[PDB]
Amino acid sequence: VDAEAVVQQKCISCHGGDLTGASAPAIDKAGANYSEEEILDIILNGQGGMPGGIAKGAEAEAVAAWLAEKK
Ligand code: HEC
Repeated sequence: VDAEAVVQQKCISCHGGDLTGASAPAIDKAGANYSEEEILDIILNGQGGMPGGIAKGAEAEAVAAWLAEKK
């Protein structure tokens, strides 16, 4: 699953187009701040106001890895 496409259609909804942090904090650099493990769990689980489980399996895996790679 195209990680950037996922993020660019599942996360930008709150994080904003560039993931610079609109209705949610900036995660374009979340790969710098946190590791794929952390991010993966957060995608699967949630964070604060984030519903979580927005992406799962290959979706969330691809997301987290790509996010780690975004850094
Ligand atoms: C709006 C309903 C959200 C969607 C859709 C996604 N996220 Fe999110 N995320 C959101 C918020 C508001 C927060 C922080 C808590 C708060 O209430 O302010 C987050 C947090 C994350 C984090 C951690 C960032 C941090 O806590 O500093 C990550 C790594 C993250 N979110 C990733 C992420 C991805 C990749 C999503 C799409 C699969 C996604 N989020 C959707 C709000 C929302």
